[PDB]
Amino acid sequence: SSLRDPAGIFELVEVVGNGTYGQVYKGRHVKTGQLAAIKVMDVTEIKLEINMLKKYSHHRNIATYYGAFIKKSDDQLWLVMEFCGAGSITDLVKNTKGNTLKEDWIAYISREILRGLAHLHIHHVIHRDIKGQNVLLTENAEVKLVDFGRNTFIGTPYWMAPEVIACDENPDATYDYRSDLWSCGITAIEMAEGAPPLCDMHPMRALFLIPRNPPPRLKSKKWSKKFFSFIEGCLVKNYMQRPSTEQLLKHPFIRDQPNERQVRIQLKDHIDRTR
Amino acid sequence: DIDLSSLRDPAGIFELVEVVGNGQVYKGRHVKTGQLAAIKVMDVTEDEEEEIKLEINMLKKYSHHRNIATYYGAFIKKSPPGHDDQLWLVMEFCGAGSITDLVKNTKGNTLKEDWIAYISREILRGLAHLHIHHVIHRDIKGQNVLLTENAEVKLVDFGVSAQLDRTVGRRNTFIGTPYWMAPEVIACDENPDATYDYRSDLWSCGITAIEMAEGAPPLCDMHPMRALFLIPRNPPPRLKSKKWSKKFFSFIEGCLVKNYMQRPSTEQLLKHPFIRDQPNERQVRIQLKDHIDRTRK
Ligand SMILES: Cc1c[nH]nc1[C@H]1CCCN(c2ccc3ncnc(N)c3n2)C1
Ligand SMILES: [Mg+2]
Repeated sequence: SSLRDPAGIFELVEVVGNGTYGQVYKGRHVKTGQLAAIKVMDVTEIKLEINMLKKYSHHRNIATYYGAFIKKSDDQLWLVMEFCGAGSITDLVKNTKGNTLKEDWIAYISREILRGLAHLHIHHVIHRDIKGQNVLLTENAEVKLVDFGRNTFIGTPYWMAPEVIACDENPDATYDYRSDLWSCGITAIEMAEGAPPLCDMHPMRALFLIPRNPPPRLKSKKWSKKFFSFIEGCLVKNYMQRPSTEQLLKHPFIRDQPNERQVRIQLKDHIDRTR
Repeated sequence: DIDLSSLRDPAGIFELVEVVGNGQVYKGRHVKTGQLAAIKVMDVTEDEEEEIKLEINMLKKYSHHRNIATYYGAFIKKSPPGHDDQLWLVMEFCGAGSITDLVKNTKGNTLKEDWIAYISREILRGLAHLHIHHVIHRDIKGQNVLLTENAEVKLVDFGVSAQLDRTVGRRNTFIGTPYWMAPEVIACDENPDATYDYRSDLWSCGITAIEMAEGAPPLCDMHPMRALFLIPRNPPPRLKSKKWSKKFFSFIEGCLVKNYMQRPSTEQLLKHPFIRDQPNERQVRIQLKDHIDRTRK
């Protein structure tokens, strides 16, 4: 009924990602040494928010909520969750030679993202910021989503779906659950190519082009037909005909992963070697 | 040793004085002269380092100016081969906070008209120096105009010709906050390519004047994406209040011409009566100095 001061419960250790997520810290549960991620927030209710981030983060593919705390003074609110210690999908691809992942790696991670999205969507929650930086790895190569569901800045636009970007015919630009699926496909091109489509454009020009351009495509024809088809489904231009999270889960590229165990094993090792 | 066309190691030239936690800005000093500095520290990859060099080549030259917080240069503090280096962007230290701090520390988040005219003129003077040397500031706003302990008004400059503090680092991909952006910098149905022109700073100057007058830029009640959509489409913004002088309405009107091709120059705006005609100048300077001194205690 009343949140406490964090002192003696959680402590901050260092900023993450040293300046990519903003006021987000690697922190530590004092009494156990267990690591936690901690968003620090100037504030002036919250019990309801947290309780809601509580209920929806109980899925193996979503970083689990821990709790909230208030540090007195403009007061501070600490939002605390499970720490994902092997970094982001974006990190991974950056630390891999050729900046590209094995197609079966991409198939595995994409499916875990979709399972996480499936969970939120059936609960009528939209993530709204799916991208490499928001998909995090553990040491066991578990895949978990963060940053789902002040606000004065606009972030990076490269993962945004067409319908999310206001323009003359779309002045009240939707967020629909299907917007997350577009973002998922962009993240898959990212894993494949090291960067999202339009990475070579100024952010503002990208924002202009996304609603106008045809669906992005993989640059290389080296990829399997299944991969190209998965990409096409995530990247249905008009969200109205875009497949649901459940349809993408049955897509052959996601559904048929014969070498799953070895893939996990490979990622795990790659993480060790890549650290 | 100040060297603007090069990318040096800072050791021996500039040092951090406060410990670095997190493009955060920390207090620092010139090693030889002990003059203070403000230092913006950004983690960078070795590829971004080569982008830097390039952009340094595009740096346009301009001298010191009393209405610009002097840019002292770019430096690289190396980290181990398995780690990102620190880009240091180094600037004159201004100790009395920003115009935004000034407003919010004011009773009622509003400045008196003669204050706005004074600060607006200093801003325009700083811009004129950049513009005459073919440089665009690109980020005029309350937060980026600073006060010295001596009530001097100076534009933030961490290398605005090269825009280095925007082009690299893991935020160079962010669109950013839209409220001070001129219509021509926002990609829209009728603006396929983003114009950046010197007159863009003048629109931002007009928005900053509203910020000083009202405590916040227009459309502050809007989510940033919505504001981004509305700026190119709405007629020019204006003051809510009818209390202000005809001169002030006219200054805002001059700044906020929607078509930049038809917007006045900096030199033209410096001759606008609201800027040109300032009978209480001396008194204003005295009032800012005192306000500053007060706030310090
Ligand atoms: C900590 C928090 C509380 N509410 N929302 C959050 C988000 C902020 C955005 C990034 N999100 C990250 C970023 C990097 C991370 N790195 C490691 N583990 C994490 N959980 C982690 N989370 C966490
Ligand atoms: Mg969970």
